[PDB]
Amino acid sequence: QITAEQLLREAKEREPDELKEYQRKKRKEFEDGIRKNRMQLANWIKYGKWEESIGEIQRARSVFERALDVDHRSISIWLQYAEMEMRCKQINHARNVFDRAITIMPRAMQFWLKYSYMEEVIENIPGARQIFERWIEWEPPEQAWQTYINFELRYKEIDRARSVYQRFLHVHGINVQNWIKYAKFEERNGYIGNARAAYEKAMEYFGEEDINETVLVAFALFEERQKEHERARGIFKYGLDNLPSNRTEEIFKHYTQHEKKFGERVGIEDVIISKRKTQYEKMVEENGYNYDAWFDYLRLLENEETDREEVEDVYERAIANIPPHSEKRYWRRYIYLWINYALYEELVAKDFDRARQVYKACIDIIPHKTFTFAKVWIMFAHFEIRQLDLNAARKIMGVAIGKCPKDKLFRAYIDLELQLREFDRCRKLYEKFLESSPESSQTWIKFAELETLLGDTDRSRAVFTIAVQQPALDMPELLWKAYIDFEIACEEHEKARDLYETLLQRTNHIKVWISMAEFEQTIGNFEGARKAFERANQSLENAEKEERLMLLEAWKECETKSGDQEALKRVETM
Amino acid sequence: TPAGSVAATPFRDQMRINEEIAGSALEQKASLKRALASLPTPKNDFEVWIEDASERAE
Amino acid sequence: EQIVKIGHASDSVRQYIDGTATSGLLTDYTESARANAVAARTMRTPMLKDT
Amino acid sequence: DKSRAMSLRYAQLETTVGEIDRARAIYAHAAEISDPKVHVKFWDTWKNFEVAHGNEATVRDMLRVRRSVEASYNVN
Ligand SMILES: O=P(O)(O)O[C@H]1[C@H](OP(=O)(O)O)[C@@H](OP(=O)(O)O)[C@H](OP(=O)(O)O)[C@@H](OP(=O)(O)O)[C@H]1OP(=O)(O)O
Repeated sequence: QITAEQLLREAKEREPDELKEYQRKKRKEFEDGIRKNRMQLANWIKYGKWEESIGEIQRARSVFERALDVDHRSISIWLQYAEMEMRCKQINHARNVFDRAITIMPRAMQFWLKYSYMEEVIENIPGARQIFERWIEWEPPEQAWQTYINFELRYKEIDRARSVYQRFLHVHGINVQNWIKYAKFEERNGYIGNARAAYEKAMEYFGEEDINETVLVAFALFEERQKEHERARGIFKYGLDNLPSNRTEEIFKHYTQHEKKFGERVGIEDVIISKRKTQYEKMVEENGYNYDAWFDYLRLLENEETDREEVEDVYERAIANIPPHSEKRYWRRYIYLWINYALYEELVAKDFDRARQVYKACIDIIPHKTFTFAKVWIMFAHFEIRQLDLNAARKIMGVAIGKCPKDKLFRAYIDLELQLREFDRCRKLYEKFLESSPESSQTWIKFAELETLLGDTDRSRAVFTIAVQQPALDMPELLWKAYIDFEIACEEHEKARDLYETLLQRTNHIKVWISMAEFEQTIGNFEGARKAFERANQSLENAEKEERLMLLEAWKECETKSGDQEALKRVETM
Repeated sequence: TPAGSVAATPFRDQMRINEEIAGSALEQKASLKRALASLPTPKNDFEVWIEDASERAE
Repeated sequence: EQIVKIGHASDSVRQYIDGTATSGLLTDYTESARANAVAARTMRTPMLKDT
Repeated sequence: DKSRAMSLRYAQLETTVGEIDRARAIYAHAAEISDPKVHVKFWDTWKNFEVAHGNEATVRDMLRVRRSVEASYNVN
């Protein structure tokens, strides 16, 4: 098809008196072109260039002098006019053109660069200096001074180049980099006494308060390069004081590199820790909600063995950042910001009366009617036990259960009273625990296990019987297992049998029927298992074939292990 | 689509060992209390590397 | 958060009790959870009431 | 090349967790920088997803983006 490309491609593809008389035609072409357009200056340049070539250079001057009357702020024309005079070798005319150009446009850089270069290529170099001297009178900004300096360096005048810098710093010296470049110029030539003077005068120039510390680091690193290193520490160390928060971020990165050699035992660890300390404080100023920054900060200060009052001020700053959401998913990291504080007060500061206040302040801050940290109530309880104050410890756990009855609290309180050999107090707490969480069959088992460990069988039986009477349980199977296993441990098989009887009266589930048979198999009353299997298999005629099969595989296991081939025929005809 | 699969992971109601009838929470609280108040109390229970950079310097 | 709480509680109980001579009365709480989870995974977007 | 691979990876997580509505937007967002003329393994795995976890109203949505995206490359 012939769409865009082929149509437009096809459209695209279609696409010496005689010399004197020719020259007259060109002049008319230029002059009439000038007449109409006037601001045409590109053609005004071409007419000037064209006349030049012919040796009509005398006329070409006339063209450019007319062209300058039209624009005069003409920097293209001025360049072309001078360059025309230079190629012609007119150099006094070329000088006159530049002397006009720089007079009329003293702040067009191009003329001073071009003019100094012309005189330099002629080896006029006294005159080339005078051009740069004349230029500097205009206070031209940076690049003019750098080009004059570089000019004197190419001659290797270096003390005259130094004079230019000293004047350059007077006009420009508000900019630090001019001082640093000056000092680097003195250093590299080897004048190093001048380089010290240059930095020290730069600091005196910028002052005491508005410390230009990029000078100070530059000064420090120069002295480091000298191997003055005592001076280099001094400069860095001096800077750290007056600079302390914001600008030290630069100082510390050089100061720590400095010490990384010479610091090695005491100097490295000091600067890195103090760097880290201010670096964590930056994170805390950005976001006091950054708990991971507080934990990492507190690690540093504890390994420092920092003075106690400073670590307390840092913990209490960290702790005041209570989560804004008031939902426990956000508190899970924040709560250890209190626990670490109590561990520090107990283990390191050893001020137990102040660790009470840490826990009271902690529990007065948790939104208990919405959620609790059982860790807090547990740790606060065990702390008073280490103070031998059971009355306080019981009050703590008591209000814990009273405000927010929670499983982790009950377990901890019960385990405490068990360790205290306060078995009758454990019992009262289990009854409260069961009232809290009645469905938790594990607690009914753990309650009966307490009674079993204390040797009161009839206590344990009454718990289990009241347990299996409950309208709901998380795992009746776990409880029925536990009570069967208990009656097996009593060897009162005639009651353990009754448990399977009542359990089977609750459900005809095949696994209960199997375990009823396996119970008789483990008594060794193997006929009871067969009578159970028959009682199951003859009654479960309406059970599923796989249910009956799983039942009858258990009997086939029974008879193949006993080896009664006559019974296996009965099994084979089940 | 309801994401049934993760919700399926918490297993519950393993076996029919229950009557599926329950009392109101306050009288169920009393049911435990009035039953578990029957638990006897028959007797009391008692049942009694090298420093060497640093080593030469120091 | 609720799901993983219930799951970890049930599984820990399973590991404590099981491996005893009167087991098998217990319905395999961790493995039955696995069996339930793989069965439920097949599911589809329903169409639309309006169309 | 890897962003498609990561899209298959991410869809496998959302489909095992059962966030099947998110899985479609993973595939559909990957389908626009895939072509059915050489990336057939991507379209097969999305097709095997949509026949399993999808239905007529979204299977046709798959076939719409398929013919749209191939048209982007098949300028001939
Ligand atoms: O409420 P519980 O069933 O008694 O579970 C608690 C509790 O978990 P919750 O978040 O559900 O309350 C603890 O959590 P906290 O209240 O202390 O935040 C938790 O402690 P961790 O959060 O420190 O894990 C503890 O687990 P562990 O004893 O391993 O610390 C766990 O107990 P379980 O192991 O009995 O579930």
